Amino acid sequence: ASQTSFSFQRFNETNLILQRDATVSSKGQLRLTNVNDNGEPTLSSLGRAFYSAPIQIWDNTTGAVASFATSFTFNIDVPNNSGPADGLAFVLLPVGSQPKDKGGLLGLFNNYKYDSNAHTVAVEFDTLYKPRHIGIDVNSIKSIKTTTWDFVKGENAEVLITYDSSTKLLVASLVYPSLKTSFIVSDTVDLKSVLPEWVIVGFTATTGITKGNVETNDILSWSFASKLS
Amino acid sequence: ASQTSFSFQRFNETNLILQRDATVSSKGQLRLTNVNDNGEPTLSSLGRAFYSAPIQIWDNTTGAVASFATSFTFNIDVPNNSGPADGLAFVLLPVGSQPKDKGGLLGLFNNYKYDSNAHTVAVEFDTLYKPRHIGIDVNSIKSIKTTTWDFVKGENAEVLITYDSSTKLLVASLVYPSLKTSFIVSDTVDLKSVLPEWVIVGFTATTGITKGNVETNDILSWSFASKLSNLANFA
Amino acid sequence: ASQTSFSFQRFNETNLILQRDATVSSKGQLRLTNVNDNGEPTLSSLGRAFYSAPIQIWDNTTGAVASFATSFTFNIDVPNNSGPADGLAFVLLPVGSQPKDKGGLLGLFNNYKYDSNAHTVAVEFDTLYKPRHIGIDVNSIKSIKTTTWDFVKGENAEVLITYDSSTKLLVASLVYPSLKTSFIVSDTVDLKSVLPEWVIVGFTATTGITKGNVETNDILSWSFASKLS
Amino acid sequence: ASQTSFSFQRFNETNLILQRDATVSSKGQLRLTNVNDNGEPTLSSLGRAFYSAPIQIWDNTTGAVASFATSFTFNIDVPNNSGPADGLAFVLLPVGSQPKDKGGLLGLFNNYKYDSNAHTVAVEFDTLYKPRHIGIDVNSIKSIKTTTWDFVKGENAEVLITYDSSTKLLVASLVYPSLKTSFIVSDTVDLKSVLPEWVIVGFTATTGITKGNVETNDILSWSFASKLSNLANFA
Ligand SMILES: *[C@@H]1O[C@H](CO)[C@@H](O)[C@H](O)[C@H]1NC(C)=O
Ligand SMILES: *[C@@H]1O[C@H](CO)[C@@H](O)[C@H](O)[C@H]1NC(C)=O
Ligand SMILES: *[C@@H]1O[C@H](CO)[C@@H](O)[C@H](O)[C@H]1NC(C)=O
Ligand SMILES: *[C@@H]1O[C@H](CO)[C@@H](O)[C@H](O)[C@H]1NC(C)=O
Ligand SMILES: [Br-]
Ligand SMILES: [Br-]
Ligand SMILES: [Br-]
Ligand SMILES: [Br-]
Ligand SMILES: [Br-]
Ligand SMILES: [Br-]
Ligand SMILES: [Br-]
Ligand SMILES: [Br-]
Ligand SMILES: [Br-]
Ligand SMILES: [Br-]
Ligand SMILES: [Br-]
Ligand SMILES: [Br-]
Ligand SMILES: [Br-]
Ligand SMILES: [Br-]
Ligand SMILES: [Br-]
Ligand SMILES: [Br-]
Ligand SMILES: [Br-]
Ligand SMILES: [Br-]
Ligand SMILES: [Br-]
Ligand SMILES: [Br-]
Ligand SMILES: [Br-]
Ligand SMILES: [Br-]
Ligand SMILES: [Br-]
Ligand SMILES: [Br-]
Ligand SMILES: [Br-]
Ligand SMILES: [Br-]
Ligand SMILES: [Br-]
Ligand SMILES: [Br-]
Ligand SMILES: [Br-]
Ligand SMILES: [Br-]
Ligand SMILES: [Br-]
Ligand SMILES: [Br-]
Ligand SMILES: [Br-]
Ligand SMILES: [Br-]
Ligand SMILES: [Br-]
Ligand SMILES: [Br-]
Ligand SMILES: [Br-]
Ligand SMILES: [Br-]
Repeated sequence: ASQTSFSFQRFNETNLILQRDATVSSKGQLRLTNVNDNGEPTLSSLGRAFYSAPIQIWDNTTGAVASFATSFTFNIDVPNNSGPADGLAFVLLPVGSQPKDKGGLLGLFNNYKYDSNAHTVAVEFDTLYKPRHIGIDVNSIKSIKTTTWDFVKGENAEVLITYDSSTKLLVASLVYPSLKTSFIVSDTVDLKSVLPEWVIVGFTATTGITKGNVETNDILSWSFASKLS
Repeated sequence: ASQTSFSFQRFNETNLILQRDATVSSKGQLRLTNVNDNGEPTLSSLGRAFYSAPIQIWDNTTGAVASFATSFTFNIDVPNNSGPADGLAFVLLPVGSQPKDKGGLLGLFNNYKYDSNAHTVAVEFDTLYKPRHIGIDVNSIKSIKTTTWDFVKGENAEVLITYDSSTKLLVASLVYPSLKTSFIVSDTVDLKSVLPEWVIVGFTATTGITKGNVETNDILSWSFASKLSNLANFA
Repeated sequence: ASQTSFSFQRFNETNLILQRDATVSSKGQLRLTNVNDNGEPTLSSLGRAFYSAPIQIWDNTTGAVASFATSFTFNIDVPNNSGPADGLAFVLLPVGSQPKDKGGLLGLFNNYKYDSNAHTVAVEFDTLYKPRHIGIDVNSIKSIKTTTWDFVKGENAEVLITYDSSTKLLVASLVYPSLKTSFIVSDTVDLKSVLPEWVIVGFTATTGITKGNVETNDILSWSFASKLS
Repeated sequence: ASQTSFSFQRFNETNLILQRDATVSSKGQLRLTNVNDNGEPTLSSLGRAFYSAPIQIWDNTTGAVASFATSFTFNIDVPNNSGPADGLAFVLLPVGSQPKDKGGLLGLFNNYKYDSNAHTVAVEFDTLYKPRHIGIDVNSIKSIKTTTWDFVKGENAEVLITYDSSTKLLVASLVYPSLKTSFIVSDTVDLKSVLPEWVIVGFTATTGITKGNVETNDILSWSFASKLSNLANFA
């Protein structure tokens, strides 16, 4: 009864809600976090980017809950002498949601505990070394579930995140095409009890806070779909 | 390079840009023009509604022009002892476009003259009686092409509008599922020379201005898809 | 619970069920009816072409009925001195369905009456002059509903046919891009009472039987989709 | 230029090519290997099932290579006092491909050696214990790459396999929705140099050959899409 779908290989401001350092470069890359004119990634960067149309995630009258999927290509690069930090995340957030905290909290949470009012589901790619990991975030930066991630700088990473409303299972996977490595994490998420009926979808990324802990957080392409019975 | 598509059988304020008298009823109907609590449509009404995400329909860098398609179900009803006016339209408009003049101008134009700066492509369902018609509007309310439309009050109408950027052909069709009647009109439109690179997509409708010329202009469901470098998949 | 979808801008034998004169040319056009080496369309030609996978149209256990849509581009050309005949049709037919009669019966019917066992729904583009028309065919070549069609030779025609299982309305439209003319016809069809649960979809075309009544019947591209709850 | 996609939550003989022990139960489950009427899976079973329409995955004229994606839910169950064997696989095979050897060879190969003429790309779920694994097979049962798979009997498994022809990267993943466990493996495959222009897509599965190594190999639902010149839309 409701469907939404979009796909961009080249980003443009016009149908995005850009928050903070998120820009679309002249080459149409969604640079979530800031890169200076020298071409260097800057510390303490936070960017979020959302599709301009909200998505219905469930309907209280029917009790129906949406399924959804998103894929994107990201490039996280780290200059020599630096380590990576902090990562990026794909997020579903309430309509009108504004960025939260930088660094390890990814513009998503304001603390390291459970927060039922966060109404946040996220899959984060945590470049901060608990080893580097992909985490499923349900109302918490403390992933209810993680998997080790062998992060490699400068290599495009392709992500797929799916949520099945019937099983309630959220699945996130990352692949490095050029390195042919891959990582996956899955856990159940009751969206109905976590998210509002309508959400915005997109990204959030942060760079490290301390020198030598920095990265680019570029989304090179993005696709999203959701279906609500 | 770019794809957008959405589909709603029940509307909601949340992902729409509603303009003027356009409302979403508690039944989830998109009522483009005003209906009073006594259930009657009111005169001098205009409403518009758009999907909230802008659609890219071309880029000058590559010279690619988008193809697109939309379908919707509408209900135009007329109170007893009234005639219908004025119609509704599906439109592609510059991002940020706002309602224009009432009545015969359909919220799309300010005059009856050709206007190159309108950057307007619209498919109009004209209920004002030149017989009642569906018209393709390019930068004018004087449709560049029309077909007769045997309008019938209170009957759900299913519309499909498609544009193929290769042929520059715009096609609009209306069917009354319960009367089994159908109408179609087509003409080339050079979107690239008419519309800006990005557009909003949605509807506009007006009621008549003099007593006994009025109608509901309800949209019951809506789908849209566009691709910038497949209608079957779409309907 | 069931979906099927395909789209080809260039045909290939490999995923088609070609019946009779239907060929795929070296340029990947689906030539439903025969064209000789001289480049002339031949009389008494019949071709049908179907997608190789059957499509479920309804389910007797649920009583659910599929919606479906198809679009295609066709080019019907007529040599000088000839008139056009007979047309082509998009069809839904029982799985394993074999061509019926040539000429005015379009490879679809064996008579000009109602036949409940035909289990055939068709939209025909009748080039035979009742003026030339698009017709909706439900178990009969005698369209339950027609609309005048100003046929023009050599001009690509773009067709869309949709069936909505909720209203039961079948709609067929034709447009000539280069001429910007268009035609449409709609009527209700109870598929459940007409078609088997599974069907094959595709085309049928015929050329005239008598000299000076001939045409090419080329499908240049084709898309189909169907959904069954 | 070409797109194909289908999706079934309930299977039916009608649009499938079923091979060997593969059946569709009255509940509409795709049972790739044999289950007796006492409900128990039997030894030395092999079954395959394919979508009936061939898929174009490249053309040499233009040098375009298809991208594709498939998802499916499977259930591998083991009787008490048995271990599992041998697994199931999703496969792309030449049009007309037929089942190969049983057991560890999964109906995909005849030997344990590399075979360039196999024109086989497969993602295998190996239940035979080298720990139980998911493996990418290119012209060999000796997976060019594997990952450990913590197989659990009787639990529905959701698989997703994708191929991107730009990167030549094949990715396969399995999740157990009720155990919340998940596994993934990826490697480049040059489809163009491995597979023919057209392929059939579907599944293969085998049970063990010695007593106490057996399993069900049920597919409960399946989706496939391919494009020859969008995973999100697909799942
Ligand atoms: C985005 O679209 C606008 C047209 O509205 C264009 O001028 C601009 O170049 C585009 N940006 C990118 C990064 O392509
Ligand atoms: C629209 O969604 C909101 C939740 O944001 C809900 O409260 C409201 O009932 C919906 N409107 C309709 C007409 O269903
Ligand atoms: C169809 O596909 C085959 C490859 O199996 C190819 O050899 C042939 O040229 C193709 N036909 C057309 C008309 O493109
Ligand atoms: C498959 O479809 C046929 C109709 O062709 C039907 O009789 C049968 O019940 C279906 N099979 C299943 C398992 O639902
Ligand atoms: Br931009
Ligand atoms: Br929505
Ligand atoms: Br860098
Ligand atoms: Br590093
Ligand atoms: Br921090
Ligand atoms: Br971990
Ligand atoms: Br809400
Ligand atoms: Br840090
Ligand atoms: Br993407
Ligand atoms: Br609302
Ligand atoms: Br406004
Ligand atoms: Br207003
Ligand atoms: Br009236
Ligand atoms: Br304006
Ligand atoms: Br004027
Ligand atoms: Br007229
Ligand atoms: Br613009
Ligand atoms: Br008036
Ligand atoms: Br609609
Ligand atoms: Br061929
Ligand atoms: Br089907
Ligand atoms: Br000719
Ligand atoms: Br002629
Ligand atoms: Br005849
Ligand atoms: Br007629
Ligand atoms: Br049947
Ligand atoms: Br004749
Ligand atoms: Br087409
Ligand atoms: Br069956
Ligand atoms: Br076989
Ligand atoms: Br057999
Ligand atoms: Br076991
Ligand atoms: Br073989
Ligand atoms: Br061997
Ligand atoms: Br391993
Ligand atoms: Br081939
Ligand atoms: Br064994
Ligand atoms: Br599936």
